[PDB]
Amino acid sequence: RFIHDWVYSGVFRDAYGEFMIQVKLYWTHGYVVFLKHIAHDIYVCGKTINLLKLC
Amino acid sequence: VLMKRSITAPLAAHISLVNKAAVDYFFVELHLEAHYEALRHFLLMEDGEFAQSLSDLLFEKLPGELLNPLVLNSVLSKALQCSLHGDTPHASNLSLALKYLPEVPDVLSCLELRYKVDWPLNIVITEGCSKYSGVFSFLLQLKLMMWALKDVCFHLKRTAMAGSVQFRQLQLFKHEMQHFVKVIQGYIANQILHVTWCEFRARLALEEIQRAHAEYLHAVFRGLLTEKAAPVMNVIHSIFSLVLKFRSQLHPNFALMQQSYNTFKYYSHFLFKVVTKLVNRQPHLEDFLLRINFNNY
Repeated sequence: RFIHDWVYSGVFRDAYGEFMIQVKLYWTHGYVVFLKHIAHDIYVCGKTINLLKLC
Repeated sequence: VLMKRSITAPLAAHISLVNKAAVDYFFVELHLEAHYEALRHFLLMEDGEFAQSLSDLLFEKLPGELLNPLVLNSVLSKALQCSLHGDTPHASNLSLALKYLPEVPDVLSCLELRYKVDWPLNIVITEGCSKYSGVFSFLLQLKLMMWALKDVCFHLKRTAMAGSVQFRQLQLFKHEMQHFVKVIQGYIANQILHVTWCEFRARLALEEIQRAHAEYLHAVFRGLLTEKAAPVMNVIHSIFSLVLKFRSQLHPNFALMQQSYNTFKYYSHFLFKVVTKLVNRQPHLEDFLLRINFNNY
């Protein structure tokens, strides 16, 4: 579901930190098993949506 | 078997649609393709009648003058009118500021020229890609030659009856010194403005935009500003300095100038050797020797 946010809605949801990712330059959402071929892509697939929301 | 297909398959189908819609949003709505082909018109001095009008104004003066925001902050607003290209919303935001207070024959006049952007474009054009100001102060310094050297070419014109060996032998120095500047400039007008612009124009057509831009400017490599080929740049000052001294002595002191030219022919003859020795260790420098040397040694 958390992963189903940055892909569809872009509203990052956090509770206790189970997500591997927490929260001018505007790009300070720190990031650092499943295939890493898609790991880093999810990190950028969300920030784009969170950037279009402010435009 | 552990094939994670139930996750990436409904996922990758949506990743490509967002990015393609993100990049397209930049060009067809915010004119990213315009900003690049506009900053080049102003910073890299590609548009003539602008650098030939900005540098020409500043060089007319030369301390406390020429430093207050009443002249240098206004000479730009007088420069853009003589551009015949610009006066658009892009044309504004040309803060002609400074970064040093000069005290008092050299070839240095430190002065910056910074573009300005807004939010949805500031996130791509980095506030460090400051490096234009690095390549700008060089290109402006070049104009100081083709104007001062133009002055002595124009200063001598009014001297003309007065025909003797002392006169004709003097003017051959200018033609011999001018050609060296008109060839090093022809090099710059080929690497930093045309071929490095062929790439990054047929290269573009969201993360890639950051790196592609970081590869276009990284213009500073073919520009002899890199510290690797720095000794090639150090010798250029010895050339530019002697031309400035040649401008000071606008035939009461002919021999004082004859010694100056002989120092010029030596340094130029030394450049051809230091560039050749630096070929064994850079395909960019390869075209320089073909420029500086042609039917000579």
